[PDB]
Order: sequence, then C-alpha cells, then structure tokens
Amino acid sequence: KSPNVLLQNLCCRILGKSEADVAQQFQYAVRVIGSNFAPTVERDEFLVAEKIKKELTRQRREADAALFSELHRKLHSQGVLKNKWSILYLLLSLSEDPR
Amino acid sequence: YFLMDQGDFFVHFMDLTEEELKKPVDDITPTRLEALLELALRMSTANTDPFKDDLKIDLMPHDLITQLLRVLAIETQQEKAMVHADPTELTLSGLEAFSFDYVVTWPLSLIINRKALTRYQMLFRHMFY
Amino acid sequence: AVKADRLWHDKYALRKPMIPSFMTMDQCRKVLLIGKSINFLHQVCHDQAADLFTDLENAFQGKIDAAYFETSKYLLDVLNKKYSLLDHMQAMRRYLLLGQGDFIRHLMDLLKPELVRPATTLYQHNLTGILETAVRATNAQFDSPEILKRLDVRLLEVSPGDTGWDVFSLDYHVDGPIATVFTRECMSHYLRAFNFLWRAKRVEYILTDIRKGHMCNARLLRSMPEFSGVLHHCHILASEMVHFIHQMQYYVTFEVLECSWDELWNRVQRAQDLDHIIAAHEAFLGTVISRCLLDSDSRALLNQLRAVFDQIIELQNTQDAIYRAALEELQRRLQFEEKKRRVQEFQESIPKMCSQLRILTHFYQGVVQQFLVSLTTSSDESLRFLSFRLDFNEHY
Amino acid sequence: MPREIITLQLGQCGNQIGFEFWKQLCAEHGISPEGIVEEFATEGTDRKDVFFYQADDEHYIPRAVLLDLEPRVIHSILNSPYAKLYNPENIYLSEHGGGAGNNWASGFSQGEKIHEDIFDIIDREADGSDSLEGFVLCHSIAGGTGSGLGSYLLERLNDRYPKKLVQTYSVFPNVVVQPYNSLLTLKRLTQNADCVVVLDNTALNRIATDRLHIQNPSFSQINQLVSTIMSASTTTLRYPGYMNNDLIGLIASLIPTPRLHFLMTGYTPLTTDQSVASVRKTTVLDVMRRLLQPKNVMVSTGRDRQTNHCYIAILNIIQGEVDPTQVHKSLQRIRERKLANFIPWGPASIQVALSRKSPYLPSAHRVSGLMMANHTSISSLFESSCQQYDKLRKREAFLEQFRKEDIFKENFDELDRSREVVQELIDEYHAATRPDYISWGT
Amino acid sequence: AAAANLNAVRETMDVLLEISRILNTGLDMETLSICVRLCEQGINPEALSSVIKELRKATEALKAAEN
Repeated sequence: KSPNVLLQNLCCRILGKSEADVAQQFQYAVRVIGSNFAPTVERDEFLVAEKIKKELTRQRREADAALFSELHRKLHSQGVLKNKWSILYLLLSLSEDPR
Repeated sequence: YFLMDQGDFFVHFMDLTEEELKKPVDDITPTRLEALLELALRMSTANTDPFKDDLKIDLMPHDLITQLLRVLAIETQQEKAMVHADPTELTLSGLEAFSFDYVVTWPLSLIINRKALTRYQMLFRHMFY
Repeated sequence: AVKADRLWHDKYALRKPMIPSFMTMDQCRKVLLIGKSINFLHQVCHDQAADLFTDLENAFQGKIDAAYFETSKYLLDVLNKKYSLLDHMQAMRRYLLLGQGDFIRHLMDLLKPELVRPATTLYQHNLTGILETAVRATNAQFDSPEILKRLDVRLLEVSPGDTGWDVFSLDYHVDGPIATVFTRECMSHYLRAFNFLWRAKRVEYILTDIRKGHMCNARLLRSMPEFSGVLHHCHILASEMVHFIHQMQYYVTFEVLECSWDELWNRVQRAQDLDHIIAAHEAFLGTVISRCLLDSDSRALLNQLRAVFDQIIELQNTQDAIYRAALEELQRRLQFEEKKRRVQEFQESIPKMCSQLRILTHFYQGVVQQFLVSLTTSSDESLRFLSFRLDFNEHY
Repeated sequence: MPREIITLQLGQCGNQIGFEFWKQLCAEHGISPEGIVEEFATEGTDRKDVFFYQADDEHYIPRAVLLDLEPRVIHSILNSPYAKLYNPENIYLSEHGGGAGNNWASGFSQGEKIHEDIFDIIDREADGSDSLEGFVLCHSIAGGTGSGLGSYLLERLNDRYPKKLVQTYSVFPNVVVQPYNSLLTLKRLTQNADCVVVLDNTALNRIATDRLHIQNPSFSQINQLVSTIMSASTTTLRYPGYMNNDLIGLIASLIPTPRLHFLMTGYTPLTTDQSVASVRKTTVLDVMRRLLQPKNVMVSTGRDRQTNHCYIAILNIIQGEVDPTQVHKSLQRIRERKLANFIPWGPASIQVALSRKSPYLPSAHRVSGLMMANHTSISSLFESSCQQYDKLRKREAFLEQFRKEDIFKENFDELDRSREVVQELIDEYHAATRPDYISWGT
Repeated sequence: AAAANLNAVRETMDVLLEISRILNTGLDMETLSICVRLCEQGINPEALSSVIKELRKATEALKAAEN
C-alpha cells in the first residue's frame, strides 16, 4: 500500500489532477514502481565522484566537486544510511536530463 | 643601464614615466615597470647584451631629492632642519624613485654589495631625472 | 617494484644512516641516480677501499657527476629516439596547451549548426573519428599513430540541444616506455590546462560570435531604423562586453598558455638530462597553475570569471533569439509583399527589446564595475595594470 | 572524416592562382609533379587528404576544378610539368571558345549555361569528401568568366550547401565594362560569400617594385605572391592546435562575419630570395611590427583623412620556430602601444596561432607570419569601385556589350541593385568606425 | 545517546540537502526526504525516479493544456 499512497500523494500535489483520471499515467506509475524492491545505484565512491564531476562539467562548474565531496562526508557521518548513494543517484538522474 | 649608455631606451622610458607624476613609483609594484621596459627593449637594438637580465627594479621608501638631501644632511645639523622637508613644495616625484639594481649570483654576488648598490641607485635615479 | 614512470626517480632509494662519512649526501644521491639510470637503460631503453675513501674529496664527486650525466644523457637519447619523448611533449603542447592553432575552436565552428541540434543524434564516437581524420592533415602526423589512437575529445552527447560552449576538453597521454619523461601528474595537469583554455576559448568564441554578427548582419540587410534603437541599446552593452572579453582573452592566452609552452619548449630543446626535462615539465605545470585564479582562495576572481562567462552566454543567447525573431518577422513581411500589421508588430517588439537590453546593460555594468574594483583594490599590480588597460580600451 | 575544401579556379587569374596553390601544396608535402609522394616525403608531417584526394597509387590529387573559356592556357597547363597533378576528367572547358568577352553578365550567363556540369562537379567532390568544409573560389572581379561564372558558382554553392563556408580569393583590378564587373563581383561577395580575401594587383605590383627591386613585376611573380599567401592561409591546417582549424572559423575571424567579407591581406617576409637579410633574429615583436607596417600590407587602401578606419579582426598564423612567450609579449606590447586600431563597436579580435612548418617546404625564415585582417580601411577600395561604377553609369559607358546579354537586354536594374548593396556595404564600413556600428545596420 | 543519534540524523539530512543544492538537482525538501526514506527502507531508485518523472510530465502536460 506504500507505493500506492506515495503515488497518490505525489500526484495530488505535484499535478493539479490525480493520475487515476488518466489511467495511462496511473498504469505507467504502477508498472514502474513495481520492477525491483532493492536500490539499483552505484555505491562506489569513485563512480559517485565521476558522476558528480560529469554533472558539474555539464553544468559548466569546475570547482564545486570539493563541495559535493565535503557534503557527502556529512551525509556519511552516521554510517547508518546505506542508500545515501541511492538518493545521490536519484538526484543525479533528476538533474541529468535537463542539463 | 645605470650610466645610460645607449640612452634611447631612457628616452623611450621618459614617456612611460611621464604618465606617473602624482605619487611616487614605489606605490606600484615594479613588475609592470619591468614589463614596460622589456617591451620597449625589443624595439631598440639591444640583442647583443646578455647582461640586462641581472637588472631589477627596487622601490625606495624615499624620492631622489629627499634621499639625496637626507644623505647630505645626515651626521650634520641639516637633518633636523630638513626632517620636515617634502617634495610637494619642490618638484613632485612620480618617477624619481625608479632605480636600477644589479643582483648577480655567487661568487659575483661578492663583487656587488648593497653599500655600493645604494650609491648606484642614487646616481641612477639622479641621472634618470 | 617501481613503475615505468619512476625508473629514474625512485627505482632505487637512499638510506640516510647507511651512508658513510667519506661519502656525502650529493655523492649518495648521484650514485643512486647513476644506478637508476643504468637500470632504466637496461629495462626500458633496450639499447646501449682506502683509495676510494681518500679520493672522496678530490675527484670521487666529479666521477659520480660525470657518470650520472652520461647515464642520464644516454637515457634521454634512447627515450627521444625510441619512445618519442620529444614527440609526446609536442603532442601535449598541441592538444592540451594550444600549441599549433587547429583544434577546439575549429570543432566549435563545425558544430555550431550541430551543437544547437540535439546531442542524442551526435555522439563522441563521430567527433572522435572527425578529430582522428583531421589530425592527420595537422601536426599529429608527427605524433606516432599510437599517439593519435590515445588522443580523443569529449563534447556534447545525449542532449536535446543546448549549450556546449563549456564542454570541450582534449585528453592526451603517452606510452609506457615514454611515460618516464611525462609523468601521470604531468598529463593530468595538461588536461586541466586544456580544460581551462577550453573555458577561455568558449568565452572568446562567444565574443567572436557577437563581433562577427554585429560586423556582418548590419551590412547584410537594410530595413527600417525604428527597430535599430533597441538594437543600439543592446549593442552598447554588448560592445562593452565584447571589448572586455577580448581584453581578457588577449591577456589570458598570452600570460597563461604561451609563456609556459615557450619555457617548456626552450628547456626541452636545451635539455640533455632526464632531470632537466622533468624540471622543464614541472616549470610548465607551475606556470600554468600560477595564473589560473580559479582556486578556493581566489573565490572573488572565480565568481567574477563565472559572472563574465554567464553574461557572455546570456548576451549571445539573447542576440541569437533577437536575430531569429527579426528574421522570422522580416521573412513574413517579404512573403506578404510578394504574395501594416507586420510592421506594427515589428515595431511593438522593439520596446521590449530596448527595456531588456537596458536591464542587461545595467547588470553588465555593475558586474564589470565590481570586477574592476576587485582587480584594482588588490595588492597585485597585475590586476591594476589589467584595469588600466581596460580603461585604455575606451569602454570603462 | 576528412575535411575537404573544393577549389574553384575561374578564368585566367583563378586558374593560375589554383595552379600555384597546388604547386605550393605539393612542395610543402613532398609530392612530385605527377602527384606521387616523393621518397623523402613518406614521413611527412602533413596528410595531403585535407586538400587533395589520394588515388589508389598513393598519388595526391588536388580537389581543384580549373575552368577557362580559352584553350591557350589549358593547353599550356596540360603541357606543363603539373599536367599529371590534376585529374583531366575534373577539368571542364567550354568548347564554345567565344568567352564572356570581359563582361560580368556574360560570364554569369555562361555559368548558367554550364550550370549542370559545374554543379555535377561540385556534388562529385562533395560526395568524395567525408566532411567537406567548404569551397574556395579563386577568381578576378573584373573579368568576364572569373566574375560572372564565379558569382554563379558562389550562388549555386550557397544554395546547395547552405551550411558550408564560401571563401574567395578575389583579385581586385589595378575593359570599359570593368566598373560593371567590379560592382557585380563586390555585390556577390557581399551577399553570397562568407569570406572574400582581397588580392589587390596595384598593391602587389607596388610591393614587387619597391621591395624585390623587380623592374616591371610580371603577373607570374604576382601569382607567386598570391600562392604564398594561399599557403599561409592553409598553414593553420598543417599543425594541430587548440583553436580555429577550419574554414568556417577562418572566415568568421578574417571576413569578419559573412556580410562583412571584404578581407585585407598581409604577408611577411616580403623580400626577394636574393635579399639575404643580415643575421638578424626576427623576433615575435619584429614580426608583428612588420605586419603592422603599411608597406607590408598587400592591399592598396587610400589614406582618406576623413574616415578613422579601424581593424575589425586580425588572425595571425605564425609558422616556424616561435616562442609562445614572445608571441604573448608581442601582443601585450601591441595592445599597450595601441600599434593597431580596433573596431570600437566590437571586441578587439587579435589572435595569434603558432604552428610548425611543413618539413618539405624550405623556409628561409625560422619564423614567418601571415595576418588576415578585416579592417574598415578596406572600405576605401569599395568606395573607389563605387566611384568608378558611378563614373561609368553616368556616361552609360560600355553598356552596348551588356545590352547584348539577356540579363541586360531590357534594363540594368540588377546593376542598380548591386550598386545599392555596395552602397549599404560602404555605409556599414563607415559605421564600423563608430561605437554604434554593431547596431548601425540593424 | 538518543540526542546524539538525532543530531547525527539531522546533520546527515542537512548535508544531503546541501549536496542536492550544489548538484542543482532541483528536489524539494519533502520530496528529497521521502526519496531518502524510500531508499533507506528499500526501493529501486530507478523506479522511483521513473514514477516521479511520469508524474512531473503529466503535471507539465496539464499546465500546458491550461496555457
């Protein structure tokens, strides 16, 4: 039920209409959400650094990789959140297409 | 350089120094002064002198007139009188602090010393002004 | 277990306590250097007691120095005539230091109709093939074919069509046997300087785009001048930015690339030792590093450069949009003529252009003012001379 | 992909300049008169493929089409040592040996008559080109063929290849219809060419007399100077650098965009090979100063005291052993000394590319430089041409031969439109002296 | 103990927000905190990103039809 409530809460605020009114959008969301139940992200530091560097170069920024490196340390301070790399890959994917 | 033999370079530098007449040249770093000197160099016949790279620009804390007066007033009763002296009442100094120095490596660093370098600088500034 | 890049540096080590009192520090260093040179000549070049205590302070140092000199000379000769050390140096000058005029700007000139087009239909493999094809006609024919194989270019890929001005970086490397002349860090700094000069070339290319547009399209069409008022409002700011950025380009391409490349070339030309060529490479690296002004402690200069680049990009984009809109309107007018509302809309479109160009001019003036203030108030006389030359530009 | 450039050689002057260009390329690449790479040229630092096509026998063939309306010169070329360099099947010669009669309009009508053969040739070369960059038309503005047929070919190339650069080597005159031919050619260069390199025969003669001590310089020597310039224009191709390796970038830098395409040329050294200049190490600063010297500019521009002409853009290709630090110091000194006046309405474009020379070409000078500059004083040449046109038109001079051609049988409105375009060009050149030039025409 | 754990968690969340800002991801605080909790609890980031993109595309299509 969590994927369903997630999708409905996202569609009721991001979109002005629910995606149950357009069954194509609802079907696409429900068939995308259920593909796998484990994160599929690059969990290596080298690959994360490469992705951040390529994102910043496509952003025409060549000095904020140090900032991303420092921020991922504060993220990895606890060492109890193993999908911080997952959320960083999510942000990478959401920022790569328009950039 | 110091004795201004082949002084066409000094005639060329007159016009560069003329753009700076308000404040002493020591207020500005000598790197751009040496850049102007070297860009004036290649327009004059100076290729056959592999010794001008030992010349450097020093920013004296006093102008030519003031330094000369203090040298000729030290160890004398004139220092008290001319301790208030300034170059504003006299000719203004905007290029009279430029001087030449000759820094050379050892053991040629033994031949040239700062005691001689001060006299060199004073003479060169006086000649140049 | 020493890499091929350090057969002369750390192929052998020195033990401080294990050095006699009849053999000095430089004596031991030269002994280690000679042994490392001999081992390097064996491995990679593939081609050709009481008296010892007494003669330490008479001629032992001279013998050590002569042996080290001869071994280093033979190693350098073997590398130059076998592994193309000089050719690799020239390749890195040509590719990562802009030493022979062709590359990045030509790629931008070719891709200008294609860069705006989607990069999902343009991939780095096609541009790699284009570079390989066009480098043969260039100086890369001097480079070994393995060098052209190790040379590529990165460009826009997988995009719906957008800015590609700041994404262009030549990458260059040398082969194993010749990589003892050019170290890993050397190639990395060559790549970094190539990226910096690519940013500079993109800024200069935006400036040249503006310049060529306002030199040519003016003499390519004669129409009503009522639209020329907003054009002049935009173009006063655009010309001030043009002069500023041409001043910047002339200063940077002279005090960043050229001096370092000339020093490196002169040192390598007179270099008969591997230590000499290494020092030449290090001096080139340091000279490129010194004038970057993009480090963390240079945050003000970095932000000013980023603001200037963004201003140039925005001005180029707005000029292109204005030109496209004017072309569309005048083409519609010509079609109507061939086949009043058109003229009315073309005039109404002018005041918005004038207002937005006034805003852009004010923003550019402010940013340039803050950049000039930062240059002048600094204790570096180089920035003060740059500000003086900018005022000499008769734009500020 | 190769980056092919198609050379169109139009009329006597265009064909001679193309022949000397191919000779210079052969000499720089170590290619024999038959197009075969010389044994000494197997290790060459240049790939002929940029400007020549390679035949199956390792022969380098110029991508050059030589078109002339008179057989004498074509026969002399086929009897020359370079007859084997050119593909004979790539040479079209009109069997109708009547020519254009020094009439630009007749040359244009002839280009229309031979349109299919010419555009078939251009398309054949484009398909034999992996990434054809553009066409270089070598022609004279005053003749019939080189002016008219050249303008026709420029139009057809601009229509078929609207994304490819059009560079011209336009020979300016020192023919009662010469003002008409010149005006039509200037119009076509301004409207349909991306870059026009002006080769002024008056300035070339002046240089040949004053500097080579040649009493009565021959056309052969002028064409040798032209070919030297053309080689300098291709010098940026032969050495891999970081910027402006293509004809698009060259044109945009020199002709300063496509509508502002009247280019002034500069060459250095301008000395006869007999002038062994004593043992003076030519410095980067001395190179730039000589290029900035009016006696070394290869275009006769009037010293009009009324117009404060300025440089729009300058590209200096310096070939040879050049210290980049000396290049930088020379540019810095030139800027500080304001040794060149630049456009006030645009950025000062002064570029310097250092390249290595071909190992096959003998260079007497360890360092040479060519400047290609778009400079508003080039407008004085267009003004002179306009004054000559107006002088002829007010007299209806030399119009009887034009009235025989269909384009001029009824009226001269195309001439009047060309005069209007050249007037607009002159006015834009005058605006280029002003800070508002960028907005003047729009 | 618990206060230190909560401080570490909030520091990690703030650092994640800062890293997203420097990356210019354009992800809001609530959406980022939901995606972070989804990935911590176990979910495919590919699927989550695809669903978010589909929802955003539907929203933008509705906005365009409104315009």
